[PDB]
Amino acid sequence: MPQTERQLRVWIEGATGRRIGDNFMDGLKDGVILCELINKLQPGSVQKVNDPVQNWHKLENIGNFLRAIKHYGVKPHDIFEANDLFENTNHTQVQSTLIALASQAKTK
Repeated sequence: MPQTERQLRVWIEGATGRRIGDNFMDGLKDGVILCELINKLQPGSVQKVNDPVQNWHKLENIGNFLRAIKHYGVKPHDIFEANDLFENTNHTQVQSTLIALASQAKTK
């Protein structure tokens, strides 16, 4: 295993720039850095990323990011669902997703 969650931060945070200035899990809920991150690996994944000012905006960024990664290569079983992250129900599932995404990015 690459790590668990510590590496997840330094990894993606570096890609975009934002150092998740808040909760690690909650920060992902709004969906911004992750969406910006995938665009790096998979072209045009979430280019039209909406600012998480409102509420439905987050749902959009999360949906595009997950749908893109699920098909991109990462298995759904190893991917948090839009509702899980948004509702913040699944915590381990959220981090586990990034772990799998790492293997894909590395191969590419």
